[PDB]
Amino acid sequence: STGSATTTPIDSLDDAYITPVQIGTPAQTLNLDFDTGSSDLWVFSSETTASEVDGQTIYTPSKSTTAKLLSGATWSISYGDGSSSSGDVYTDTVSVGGLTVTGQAVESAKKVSSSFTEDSTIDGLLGLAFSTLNTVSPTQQKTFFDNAKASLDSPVFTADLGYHAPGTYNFGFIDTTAYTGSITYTAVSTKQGFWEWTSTGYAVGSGTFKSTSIDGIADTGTTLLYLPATVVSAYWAQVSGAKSSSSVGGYVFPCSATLPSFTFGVGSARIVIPGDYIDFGPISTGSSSCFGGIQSSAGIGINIFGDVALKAAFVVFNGATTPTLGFASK
Repeated sequence: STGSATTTPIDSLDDAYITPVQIGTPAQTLNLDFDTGSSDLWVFSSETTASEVDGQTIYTPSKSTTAKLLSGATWSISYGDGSSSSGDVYTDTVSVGGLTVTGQAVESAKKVSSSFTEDSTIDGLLGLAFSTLNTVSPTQQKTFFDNAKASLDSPVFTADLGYHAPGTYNFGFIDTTAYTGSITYTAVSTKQGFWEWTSTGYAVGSGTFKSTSIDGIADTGTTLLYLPATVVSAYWAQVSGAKSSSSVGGYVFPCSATLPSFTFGVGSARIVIPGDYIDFGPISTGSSSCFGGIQSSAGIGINIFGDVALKAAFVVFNGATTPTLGFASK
């Protein structure tokens, strides 16, 4: 089997991407944030505290003939941005782009933090990291990809995120028309439950490439590119007037600037992030100070290849017995 679904930016900055997902019988379609940095599929629901729901589409398990309470199971998650959610669990039929999993754990939110309430466009998350990170207790549950894996033509999914445009998540096959050149594959460590890999270095603009190992995760659920402070400083030094602002919470730059590209290494191959991808616009409406798309990972504890990086590539998440990651230009 295979599946193929379009993923759409939630706003003009590509702050995140939503992908339609069918849950239950008859289908209830919710727009979920596919997140290769976590492993829970959770939704706004008929059980979510009413004051915490504001415009989202909810899953109502009582209206699904295939929904079954997973008795005794609860979940609770916190993300890197300080947001959180928790609730109980149903199993139900879940389909993405024509690919159907029966008995998928659908984690129903009873509580969500304000960040989620405030974002009307995201109805929940669909985790695509390794199932070892799944928070369901007392019986840990499998991700959608984990459940689908054995049935897939090939045990892979791909992320093809657009810049200010829709893109595609495919399951079970590699679309050879979707990228240029060849795909370069690189080793993955699953020891922390992430799609963790080592970049071979970087360049700033037309500068010379610096060979240096940068361990990080491929995370579709993080907006920006978070790299070591040395690397980030080297980038922003090439932008007149750019500075790290403690009050704003990162590097800002004059909105009148032209940003240089940023290149990262995948083995001997190179992925170029155009300068425009690194512009996240005025820090506040009408401001001439713009927020940067490359930020320091210091104090996160891990480097994160988020959407800024990933949308510059066609990315293969290879879930073979020994997982790997592939990157191609496009």
